[PDB]
Amino acid sequence: YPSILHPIDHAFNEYFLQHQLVEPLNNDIIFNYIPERIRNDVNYILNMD
Amino acid sequence: NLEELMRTGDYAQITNMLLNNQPVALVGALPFITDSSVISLVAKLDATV
Amino acid sequence: QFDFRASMHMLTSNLTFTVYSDLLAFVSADTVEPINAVAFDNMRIMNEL
Repeated sequence: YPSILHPIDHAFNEYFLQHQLVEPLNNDIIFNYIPERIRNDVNYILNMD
Repeated sequence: NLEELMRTGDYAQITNMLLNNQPVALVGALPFITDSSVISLVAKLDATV
Repeated sequence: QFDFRASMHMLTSNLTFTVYSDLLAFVSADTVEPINAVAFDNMRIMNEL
């Protein structure tokens, strides 16, 4: 989008745009988020439905 | 073995085999429906369960 | 002084996404019957039955 900004304002907004904290989320990331020893415990059945 | 499957609750193998149409034999005391309809057999209903 | 050339920028971002917080809400977690729960050595936790 076009914007009008003072160079300092542009610096701040460009930093915000270029350094966002959101990462792509997929089922592999969620699966690895589970503790590794609970994923290996046969007493717990974990599924991605 | 259906008993082992029910005891462990891990359905990964049976799910993968059913989704991949891999011939298998599910072994265990099972109730069954008796169907005398020829049209049902032609409709291939036994494969839908 | 305000300069249009020095203030006009193009701000770039993503069109849309959804941010999620509770990753473990995406995991369907079940447990075996406690009678059948086993320990690290693959034997039942309580064997006196």
